[PDB]
Amino acid sequence: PFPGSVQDPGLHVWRVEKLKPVPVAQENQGVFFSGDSYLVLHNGPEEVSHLHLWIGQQSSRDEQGACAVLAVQLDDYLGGRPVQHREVQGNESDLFMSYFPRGLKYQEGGVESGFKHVVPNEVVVQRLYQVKGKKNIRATERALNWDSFNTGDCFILDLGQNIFAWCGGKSNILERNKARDLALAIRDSERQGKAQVEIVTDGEEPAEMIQVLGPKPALKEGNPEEDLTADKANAQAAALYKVSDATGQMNLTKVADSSPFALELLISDDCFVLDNGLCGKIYIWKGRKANEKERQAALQVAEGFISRMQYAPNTQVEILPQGRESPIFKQFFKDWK
Repeated sequence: PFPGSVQDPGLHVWRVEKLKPVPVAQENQGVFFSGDSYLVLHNGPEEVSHLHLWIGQQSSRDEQGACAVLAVQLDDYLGGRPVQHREVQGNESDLFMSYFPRGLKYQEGGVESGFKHVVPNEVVVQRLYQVKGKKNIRATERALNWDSFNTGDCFILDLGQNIFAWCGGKSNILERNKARDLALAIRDSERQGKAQVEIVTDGEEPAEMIQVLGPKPALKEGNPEEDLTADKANAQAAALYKVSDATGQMNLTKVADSSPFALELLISDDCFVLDNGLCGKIYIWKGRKANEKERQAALQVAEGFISRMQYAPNTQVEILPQGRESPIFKQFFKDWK
């Protein structure tokens, strides 16, 4: 029941937690929480071994009992060779004391070391929806990428505090209004507080709309290919997301949901999460000039993906720094490699 490598040379320290002897962090040794009891084992191998039972002053009697029991669990695993001593807090032994040069530090109450103030920072999810339905209206989430837009329809860009009803040139005044409504829906209905809605016309996009999508290209006419709303897309089901706090916020944006991804999507100042969780892996690409929070966050959304979509909880989350990308990972247009 012990970390096992106890025969190894030197001094070993463990804080009896519940009934489990936890190895005391090598740095932290010499500081004893008085509410607990400890097992400190000093053996100079080609010398004698000494198992010392340190008793916290604030340690309950029987919480000491358990430690005593752990002592023998140990002494036994070492064939009785060890010499055992019951060191009380504050009245230790010259030999025990000799284990700690610097000296001894006793703590009371307080929180375990490393205790942290855990704050759930908001993450703004930028979404793009494609409005459809002459009669009854229904908007479908699309990836925030110009490949998603066409001139015949209206789209809703929910970019956090700013929401846009972008309307293609060849779209109706009607679709424009449904779009306007759905957008108002979000702002208002969907948790009111502070969000400004703006109707945008094909060609006159605002600065934000470009900071997100990038310089506008030429867009696709109306409805091409011969399938219906039957298939998700055409081929597979892998999606690419971007994680960046560049705005002082932390935003997650689906930047692609197509088959061959464009390498241009991978920006060096961010982290991305290429979700292939459906058939196996969920990669995380760490761009050279990205920060820790972005890295830490990308991990968290890869987990949020496994939950949300119900992937085998034992799906592999592979991190890949930039340049050091795995060959499989290169699920991008050609030239990736």
